[PDB]
Amino acid sequence: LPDSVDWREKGCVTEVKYQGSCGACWAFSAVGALEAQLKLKTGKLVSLSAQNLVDCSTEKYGNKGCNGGFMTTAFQYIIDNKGIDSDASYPYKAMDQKCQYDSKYRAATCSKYTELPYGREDVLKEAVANKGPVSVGVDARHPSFFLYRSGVYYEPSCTQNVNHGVLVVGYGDLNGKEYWLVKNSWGHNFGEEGYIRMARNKGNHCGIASFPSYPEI
Ligand SMILES: OCCOc1ccccc1-c1ccc(F)c(F)c1F
Repeated sequence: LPDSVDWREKGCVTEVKYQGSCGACWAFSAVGALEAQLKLKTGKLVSLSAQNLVDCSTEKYGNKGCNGGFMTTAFQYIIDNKGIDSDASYPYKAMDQKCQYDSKYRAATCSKYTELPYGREDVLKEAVANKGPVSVGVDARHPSFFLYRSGVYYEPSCTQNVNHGVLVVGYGDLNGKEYWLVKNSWGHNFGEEGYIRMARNKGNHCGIASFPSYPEI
């Protein structure tokens, strides 16, 4: 595998989004993963509607809108629904709304998704290299997370109990520290223009490889 990957370089990552006071990280993680696949398949980079997932991938999928959800079940909704609308057509409001999905605004489909084996950072590396960005959960509870600015994030108090959905868009090494390149959804003010480099091959640090998944068109 390549020693480093950055899907931003391949034009497969949309602008960082801002979830506000709505726990829609899972929806941003899911659409991020699918956006990459849509670029790979069609050559067009298009932001997909996190709001569509918040409003429409609801109780049947075990999701709770602004109070949390699962990336995998979001993928299944997109499969079941035979599409997801673009962000432009179905914009993000940081609140729970009625389902307003319309196929005339469909910007992507999903045929399947894959869940990677628990805690296997080597398998995650392979997927990020060979498949695309991968949806993951991380333990983002610790005060240091919110205050991250640079370098490679390592928090001794981190656990594998994940609480925040994010997107792995790459990996590498910076000054001798291996990292996962993670796109967050707290706007470009967070971290490095909305990204955080998180420790890689350090014992499934912060649970980053606990629950990875990626969709396919
Ligand atoms: O904005 C993200 C907050 O997410 C919440 C909120 C409430 C209950 C659960 C979760 C939650 C936990 C883990 C994870 F990987 C998720 F993607 C995820 F949504």
